Amino acid sequence: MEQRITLKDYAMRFGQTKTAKDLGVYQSAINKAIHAGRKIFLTINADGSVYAEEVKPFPSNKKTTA
Amino acid sequence: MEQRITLKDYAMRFGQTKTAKDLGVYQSAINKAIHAGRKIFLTINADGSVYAEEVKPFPSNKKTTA
Repeated sequence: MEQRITLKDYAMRFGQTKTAKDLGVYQSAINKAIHAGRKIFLTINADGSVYAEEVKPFPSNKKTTA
Repeated sequence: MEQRITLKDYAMRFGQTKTAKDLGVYQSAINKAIHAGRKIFLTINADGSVYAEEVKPFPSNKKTTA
C-alpha cells in the first residue's frame, strides 16, 4: 500500500500548506516546484512519510513514445 | 542489469553526434543536457534502443530515507 500523488495534486487537492508541513519545505518551496511544472511526483507512504522525486524523459520538448 | 550510461559518458565516449542519432535529438539538446548536469541518465535497451531519462530526489538530496 502507498499513496502516490503528484506534488501538485496533493498540494492543490489537499493544500500546499499540508504538503509543505509533511515535507518540511516552506510554502515558497512547494510553490516554486509547481512553478517549474516539471515531473515532480509525490510518493507518500502510509507512515505519513513524504518521498517526492523527479522523473522526466529527455529531451524536454519533442515527442516520443514510452 | 541493462546498459546504463550517463548522457555524458555515451556522448563523450561515443560522440554527441551518434548519441543524438539514436535519440533523434539536436546537438544543442545533448549539449544543454550535459551543461545542466541535471541527473540525465541514458538507458540503452538491450535491443539497441535508447531511453534517456531524468531522475533527482527532492528537495536537494535525501540524507536518510524513512
